[PDB]
Amino acid sequence: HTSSMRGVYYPDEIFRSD
Amino acid sequence: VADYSVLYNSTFFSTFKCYGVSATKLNDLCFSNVYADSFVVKGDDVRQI
Amino acid sequence: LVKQLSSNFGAISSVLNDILSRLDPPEAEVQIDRLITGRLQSLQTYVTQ
Amino acid sequence: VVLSFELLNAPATVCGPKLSTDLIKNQCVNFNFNGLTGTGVLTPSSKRFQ
Amino acid sequence: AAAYFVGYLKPTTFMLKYDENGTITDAVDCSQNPLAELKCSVKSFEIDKG
Repeated sequence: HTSSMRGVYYPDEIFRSD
Repeated sequence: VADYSVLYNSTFFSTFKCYGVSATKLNDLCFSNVYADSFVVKGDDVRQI
Repeated sequence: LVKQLSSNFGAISSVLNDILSRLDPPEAEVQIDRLITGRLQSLQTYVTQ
Repeated sequence: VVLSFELLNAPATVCGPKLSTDLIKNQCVNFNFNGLTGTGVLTPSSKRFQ
Repeated sequence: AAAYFVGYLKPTTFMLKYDENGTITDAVDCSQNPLAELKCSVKSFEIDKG
């Protein structure tokens, strides 16, 4: 009943390192 | 594979006003997917677009 | 300094070699001047600090 | 006719009449991959692209 | 069993950690607590005292 750190998608298609 | 050659030689276009990108540089740059539109305005409605 | 390098100082994009590919030189110099001024100001502030 | 352009950092499908060339690795040369202009040394690393 | 579990969203800022191989596995929503906003402002996951 609570979205505990859920729904995190990639904002774009660019690959990013550390 | 686009060429953008049939749009610059002819002069039957009323208002060739590009936004964001330039027309003279579309022959080298590629795109992922282009979207075309089709609608008829009442002459003086081109400036509103 | 790195974050100020990738800053869009009132131009089309904050990354070089991207406005010279989609725009014309007479229309691209206007956007290049703003980025140059912003980067010069940021680098001068960094040098002062 | 409104020709809307869209990239979204997606693999380019519609290109221009420019002809492709050969891959020259380990040498500082100009590159035009998908329109991205610049100059660098084409060298492979251990990155994992999705 | 047949549920919905639908939840609305609001425009907010997020700090995405990028681990090896291009996976996220961790994020900080900078809209719930001042501690999260501080973590997002300094770009760090471990904040010192002060």
